[PDB]
Amino acid sequence: HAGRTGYDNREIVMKYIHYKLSQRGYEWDAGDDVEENRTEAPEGTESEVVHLTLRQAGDDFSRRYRRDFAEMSSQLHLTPFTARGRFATVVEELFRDGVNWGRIVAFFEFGGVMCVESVNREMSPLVDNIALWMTEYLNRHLHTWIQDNGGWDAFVELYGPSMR
Repeated sequence: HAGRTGYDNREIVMKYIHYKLSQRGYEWDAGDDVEENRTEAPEGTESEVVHLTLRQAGDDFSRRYRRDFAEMSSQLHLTPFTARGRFATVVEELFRDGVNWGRIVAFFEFGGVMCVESVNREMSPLVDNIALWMTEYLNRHLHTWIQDNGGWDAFVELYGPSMR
């Protein structure tokens, strides 16, 4: 088996990054398929409790670090090339030895920082290619550390907001 929520690294990053964009107002065209897709309804209280945690928590961490993820961003040339090659190097350093919630929450915040970077000059759509890779690595290295050790709820239980 495998729970009954339907967690998806792709959806997780999509929602996270989204808010990161909505903050400014740039209508990110993530769901290009705007053909009203109400398969099993949007209602998903299950994986919702987790979202509010990841999204909120993640932004909370970065907030505590003024110089660490941003100051480093300076070393990220903005051009239509070697975009993913530089991203992998960043996340790779994040989880050099082992993975952990704190770390996961870090890379998550990083991906967004870069996703928005493209929007700085003129590469808004890039956010799509970013969330994509973020999903590849996250699942290719964290999904194992997360699932094998509980799952997405495993974190929500450890960081359960002040009584619900």
